[PDB]
Amino acid sequence: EDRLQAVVLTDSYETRFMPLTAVKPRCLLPLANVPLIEYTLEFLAKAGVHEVFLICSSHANQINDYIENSKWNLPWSPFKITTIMSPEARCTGDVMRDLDNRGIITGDFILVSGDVLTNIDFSKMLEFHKKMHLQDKDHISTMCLSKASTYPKTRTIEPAAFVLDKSTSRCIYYQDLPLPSSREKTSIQIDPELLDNVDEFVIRNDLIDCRIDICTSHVPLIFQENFDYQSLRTDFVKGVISSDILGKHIYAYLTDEYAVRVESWQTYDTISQDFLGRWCYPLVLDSNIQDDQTYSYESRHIYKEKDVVLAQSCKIGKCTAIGSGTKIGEGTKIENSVIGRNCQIGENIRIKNSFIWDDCIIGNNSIIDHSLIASNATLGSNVRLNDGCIIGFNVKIDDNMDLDRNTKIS
Amino acid sequence: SDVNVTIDTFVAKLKRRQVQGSYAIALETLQLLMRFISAARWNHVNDLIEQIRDLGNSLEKAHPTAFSCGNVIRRILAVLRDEVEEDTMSTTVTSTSVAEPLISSMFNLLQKPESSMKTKTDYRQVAIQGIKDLIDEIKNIDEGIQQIAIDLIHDHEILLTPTPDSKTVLKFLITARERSNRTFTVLVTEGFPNNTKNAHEFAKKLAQHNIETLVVPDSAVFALMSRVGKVIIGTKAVFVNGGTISSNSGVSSVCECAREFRTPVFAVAGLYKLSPLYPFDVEKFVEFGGSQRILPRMDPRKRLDTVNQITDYVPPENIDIYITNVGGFNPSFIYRIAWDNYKQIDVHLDKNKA
Amino acid sequence: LEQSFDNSSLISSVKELLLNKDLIHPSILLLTSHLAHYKIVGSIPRCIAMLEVFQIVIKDYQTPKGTTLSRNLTSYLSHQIDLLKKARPLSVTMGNAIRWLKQEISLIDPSTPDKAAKKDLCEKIGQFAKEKIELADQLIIDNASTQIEESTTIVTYGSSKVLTELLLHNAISLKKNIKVIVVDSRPLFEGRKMAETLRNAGVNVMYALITSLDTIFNMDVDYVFLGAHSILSNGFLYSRAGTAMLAMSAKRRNIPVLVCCESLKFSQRVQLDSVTFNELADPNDLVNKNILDGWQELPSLNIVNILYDLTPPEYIKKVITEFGALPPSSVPVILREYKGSA
Amino acid sequence: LEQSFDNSSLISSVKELLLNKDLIHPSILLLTSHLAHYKIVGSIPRCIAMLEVFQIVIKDYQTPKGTTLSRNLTSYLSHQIDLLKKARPLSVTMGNAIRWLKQEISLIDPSTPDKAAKKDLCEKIGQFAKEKIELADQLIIDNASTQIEESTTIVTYGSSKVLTELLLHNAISLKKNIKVIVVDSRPLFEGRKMAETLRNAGVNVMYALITSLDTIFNMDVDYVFLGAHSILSNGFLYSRAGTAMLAMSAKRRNIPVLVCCESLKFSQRVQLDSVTFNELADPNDLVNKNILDGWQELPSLNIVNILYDLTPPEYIKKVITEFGALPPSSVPVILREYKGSA
Repeated sequence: EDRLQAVVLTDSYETRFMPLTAVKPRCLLPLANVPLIEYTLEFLAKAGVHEVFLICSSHANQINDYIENSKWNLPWSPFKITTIMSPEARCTGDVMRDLDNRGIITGDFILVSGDVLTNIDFSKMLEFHKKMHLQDKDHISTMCLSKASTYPKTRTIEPAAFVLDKSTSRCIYYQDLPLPSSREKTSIQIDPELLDNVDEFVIRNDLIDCRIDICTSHVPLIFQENFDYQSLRTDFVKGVISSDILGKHIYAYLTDEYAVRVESWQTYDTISQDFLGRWCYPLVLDSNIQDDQTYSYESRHIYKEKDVVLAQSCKIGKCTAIGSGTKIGEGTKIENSVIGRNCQIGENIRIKNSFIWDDCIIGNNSIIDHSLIASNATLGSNVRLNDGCIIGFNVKIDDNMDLDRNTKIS
Repeated sequence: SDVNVTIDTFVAKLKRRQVQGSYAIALETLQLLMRFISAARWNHVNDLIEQIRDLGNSLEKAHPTAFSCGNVIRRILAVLRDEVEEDTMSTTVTSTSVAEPLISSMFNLLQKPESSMKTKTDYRQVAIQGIKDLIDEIKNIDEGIQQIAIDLIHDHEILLTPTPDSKTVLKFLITARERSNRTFTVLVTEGFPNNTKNAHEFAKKLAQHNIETLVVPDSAVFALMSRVGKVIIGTKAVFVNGGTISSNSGVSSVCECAREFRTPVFAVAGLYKLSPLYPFDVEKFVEFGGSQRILPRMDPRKRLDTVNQITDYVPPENIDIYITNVGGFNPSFIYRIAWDNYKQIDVHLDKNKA
Repeated sequence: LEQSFDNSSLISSVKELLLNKDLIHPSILLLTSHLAHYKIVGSIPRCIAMLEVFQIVIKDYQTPKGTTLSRNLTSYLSHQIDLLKKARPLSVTMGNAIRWLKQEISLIDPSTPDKAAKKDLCEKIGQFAKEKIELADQLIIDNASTQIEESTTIVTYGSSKVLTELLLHNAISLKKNIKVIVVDSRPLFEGRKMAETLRNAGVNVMYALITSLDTIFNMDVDYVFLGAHSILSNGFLYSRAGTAMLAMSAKRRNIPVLVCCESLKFSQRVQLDSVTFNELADPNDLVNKNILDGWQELPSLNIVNILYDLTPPEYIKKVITEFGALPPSSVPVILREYKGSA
Repeated sequence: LEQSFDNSSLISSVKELLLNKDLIHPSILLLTSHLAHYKIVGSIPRCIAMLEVFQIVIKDYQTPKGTTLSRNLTSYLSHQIDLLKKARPLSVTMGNAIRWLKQEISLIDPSTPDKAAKKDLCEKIGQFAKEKIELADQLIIDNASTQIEESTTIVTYGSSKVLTELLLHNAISLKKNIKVIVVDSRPLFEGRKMAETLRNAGVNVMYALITSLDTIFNMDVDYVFLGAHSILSNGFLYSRAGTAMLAMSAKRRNIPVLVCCESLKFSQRVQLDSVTFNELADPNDLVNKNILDGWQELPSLNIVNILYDLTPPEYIKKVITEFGALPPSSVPVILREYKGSA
């Protein structure tokens, strides 16, 4: 029952964040002013785990310096935290055969891939897992997935067809599916030979992946022999249900509320606005948890810490967030945009929908739309940004320069 | 020791809403403080007030929008501060002890020129018995309420209550029919979407003891405000103004409709729910909740912004009387009960005196 | 039983009239089952729906053998009214349309060959829906648009009836900055119908709920607008319930209150108490094993809801109608000088 | 039966106790028949009458055989109380005298030869009537006389208790000009007792009635004084009925209201509604073949009267007591610091 183990496997999405992510990993980027490891860690500590295994495929030293300076290498953390050093850019899966060669994991454990952010009570996911244990001795795992029924077509990189059972929600089959920009590729195929004794099934598109899989310790031993697998779901959950091994069924869970995972900036923006708005109760921002901030909450979704210098005649619209020690100026405008700590905002800037990180001295009269600025990258006077710019870490910009759409400058 | 793990596991319990309300969090922080005082090493009592005060500062800084975990520690700091003065005056041979309970609180700080005698361990046992009679006070707050509020209500009056989620009003409105035989009815609104899992349970518990009850929704309370003669509030915390901080919702407006129709407004409250603080900025003492359960569409890209509220403040002007276990009191006479149970020192409960 | 208001017989919950005494139009059965089952309406949506289904029921005449068209149609159409009377109690936009319609039936003469009956009832009821509804609302837009400055907020309530077009006009057709706050109530979530439309058109909508009504007014806020169901002879407003709480809160926090209404919607009757003349609305809707099941079979429990209640005329700063602005205490002068005579 | 207030059992109308179980003093039977039959009293006249008849009943000891004076006298005097309890419900000047008297009975020691019992009860109850009544009232005079300018008016109500001496003092003993308006009510015409005394002493009395209360306040008028029966723990006054109408009229027409009270008369209990704790007073008095006879034997008729009702503490500008002036919201500080301890 108890003694929950766990493993987080980050550092597989460096293709996504390429102007960034080459000086510090994806897992160390501030979603809301704090690098998003703890958005997984506080969740699975509330899940009540006892050990985690951080796979750090790149920048392994600037993982463990933060980990040893975290609140998790202090002798009351609900799990002890361990890392795994790595040669660069391993495909997933083979980390589990390396684990089985090492042989630490016994019992149920979390296969949390990527970096998630969720409100789901994992406690009520345990009884689904144990009902799977009691009513099936041929189980594999459970796959919790969200019900984002009001939007298809906008969960960017991979759209999937999680076809599963009516009654027991056993995952029948899986298939990758193309993009709305491609009008060409129009077919999927589900061959009905394994569809013999099911008699009732559902095929949905509105289930977004979140890669939070909890299983038994039998399935890494199952995964040991079949050495052909390189992904976690494009190959494995197809190649474990497609009549390959007999008597091994995989199950999948559907929640009712918010549970999401980082894919790219067209998901990073949406989850930043859902978390920064009150769409993520109770895992919200004003509670001041992570690095003992001082966020207060006005109406209209305003987040301010202590020592914020809001200058006279400024206006701050919906859904913003400002760290401590900053300084904005006269005539500036803030709307729907998180601002990092200790920056120096100049004069008359209309910041809108852009995620400005820590220590960003922005020059005067230099308006910004969606142009999220990473740490220490200062600007100058009359620097008109525009949409899509993902200007990177420590980038000096001179005056009067214009940018274009998706100009991934670094 | 094995006490520093307990104080932060209670901190992490109070962060993520595993304890809620005002009863349970007060009992749990009092249990935590008894665990703390059982393993304290002070060597002087003015060290012990700092060892009990930095814990209070950390725990108030952890979660300011629940006050029952922030005033029990102030109350026991007060009752442990009180026996400094009693022992100290008596020990001095020259003037002994005045032993007078009430003093002018302006002037005595404006003239300052600067046997069982000590019995060093006695502060521990007096703190433990203070823990014990705080338990024996908080566990039976309804007795003074059911004693004195029947003197304040009459028989054939239809009632309204906007706080269904309070055990005080539930026990009082059961015992008003169980022992006394005063028949009436109770309108009840739901604080959608928070008390809608509680107001229906409230109506079920009142229909089990079958007091003529009926549920109004939120929007239909002004039409029925002219009929009703009285409202009653089961609050969560009450400040030195009498401006209380309530349960889930409703009461910031229905009490206003009570004030505008000159309808009396009650407020039952346990004595532990007091706070010697002040509503400096009123939004900072108000817990705005999440936008999930007021529209379950979860609008992806259109994304109409919205606001929820899980805390309604009332001012003291809209409220009329306080029914506590130590008698009935004006809203303009809540300060003196606080200074009868708190001191001037622990309101800025912080080591960094700025 | 202490106030006995739940036994108010102003609505009758009897259903399923099986009687084939009259030719009930199937379209009007669709309209009654569209009203009473799932309420999709305000007041002037009910007026336009009733008017453009009476359009169809006069277009499908089917006159009897020996009876002239001037001597059957009012009784036939009154039996058509009776099914809506069973469905939902009538608005004043119901009543001041149907009594006008009967007066226009009355002035027909027994020489119509049932071909120009279209040309003096269809075209005339289209002129009614033009004049007393739509271009009157156009005058409402052109009269209320001058009383909104740029970069302000608006707090409506429920589903608006006319001023959705006012907010769209001042948002897009005049391009001045505006931040609409829509607030609605359990159980008819009809403010969401305004929120979808206004935000789909692209204006800064910020939805709320009426339980959290305090924190709306603590922002930068002015110009509460209110849709009306009727305006009484005194000055008492009459609209969807929960209007009056934000009315008294809005007058309490000294920011103005307006009512966009038209001269078809003023009423001759009179009341001052809220629960006097009112509609009880189907108490099974206030539940959604549920939270509670069976207020019946449990002794001493009841579930009540109210659709309609009155703001006192001290609260409304300005009723606006298509003739012009007016204080609410001066509504009988437009009861006597302009309603019916125009 | 709609409010059922007439069946409030705070007074019991049973009479004629014939039981000879105890030695009931004939003087106390005179006092009870002097109270309940023809009411000649206020509150401190009842206090002085009760106190100076308990004077006589302790002066006439008649102790039994084997019982010590410390072990009989409280039960004997409580059975003396019970006849007044039957006669008229007790004031707080009744109660805060009798509980003090029982506490002073309690501290006697079993060595008194029933000769010094006089010297520590008669002299001590005379010191009580001196200290907590009469010289306290002398302090009321000397404290309230500085808050009246010359050539002004005073509107009292009913029979005053202490401030008759205040009006006589400021009329004659200080010779400043003053024009007292006395107003009273049906049925206890006890303002006439003030009017006879004040005009016999020679001050400009102008009697009135409470039905004509409007035309008093339209003159040159200020400084409404009010005698108190008790002051509650909140600040709610409690006195003879009809006080609160001129209280709210006086605060309405922005002229000040005072209450001359003493620290014996403050009470520990609490109420805020007027008809909660109250005295019904003999409904045959509201008739004087008469105008009507027999409210009984006629179905569906009742005659009610009220002696006591509450002014809210928003109306009283200044309660004055022998320690000093105070706002009425601050009466619990003299409940806790000075009552009993002085």
